[PDB]
Amino acid sequence: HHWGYGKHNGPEHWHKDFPIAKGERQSPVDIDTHTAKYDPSLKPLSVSYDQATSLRILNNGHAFNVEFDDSQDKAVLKGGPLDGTYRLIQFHFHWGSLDGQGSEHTVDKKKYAAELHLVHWNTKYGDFGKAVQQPDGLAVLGIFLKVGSAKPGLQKVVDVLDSIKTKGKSADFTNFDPRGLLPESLDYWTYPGSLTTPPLLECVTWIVLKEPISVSSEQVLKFRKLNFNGEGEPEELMVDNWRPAQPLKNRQIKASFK
Ligand SMILES: NS(=O)(=O)c1ccc(C(=O)CSc2ncccn2)cc1
Ligand SMILES: [Zn+2]
Repeated sequence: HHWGYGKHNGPEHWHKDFPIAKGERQSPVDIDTHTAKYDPSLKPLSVSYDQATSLRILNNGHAFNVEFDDSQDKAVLKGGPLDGTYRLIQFHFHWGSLDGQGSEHTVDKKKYAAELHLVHWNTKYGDFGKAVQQPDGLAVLGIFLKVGSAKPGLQKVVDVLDSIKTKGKSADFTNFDPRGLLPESLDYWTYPGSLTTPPLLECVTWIVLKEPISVSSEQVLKFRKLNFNGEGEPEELMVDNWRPAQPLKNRQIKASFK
């Protein structure tokens, strides 16, 4: 009886195995755009993905992860609200059973169809597992997806999904360029938060881009054909793998714009 996205083991249950679920800096949150403070001291975000080395894609039973070589300083995030350098380790998405829901963060209570998370760890901690034990260990770049035009840069991810349909499947996935998933503007909101799945650790500086990317209906339909179950188990479609907005508590969301 492990955690998941149901009935009986979904977000509303996670606190019993992971009591930090009711902590003081949990994510995601609703971004109330009127009460986010513009902060002129924030810097432009610096995304340097020109040497990124993707390796593999994995269905982990909750989502799929596209994983990167993070053994050298090759795909890094810095600037923005960050001190120091953060190295890309993986990206993944959260999405819905319908186009009207699927994002984790919301904007004035608006849900997007999905949300991409590019996960980076602070190099001052040497590796991901030590970084998640620190309050400034990770920086997660979150990007909303709406359904409209296709995203050509997403298609190579969509096409490999039938090879990793069920939990525990992986496939070679080299030469994937995550620059092809970025919108045109890097204007962002930022606040201190947490991983949005167990272990729910309070180690993340969240950076949420204002401008969503568009993906097609056919692209998001292929996400919804994945499965949470393993091969030879009854089919449980991988949909609605998002945690709802959590209490903001004693936190300020800052805007890099306006
Ligand atoms: N949804 S998210 O907040 O971007 C997010 C959520 C979970 C992760 C994980 O790596 C979970 S697995 C993991 N393994 C060891 C220590 C901490 N987490 C990474 C990013
Ligand atoms: Zn995530």
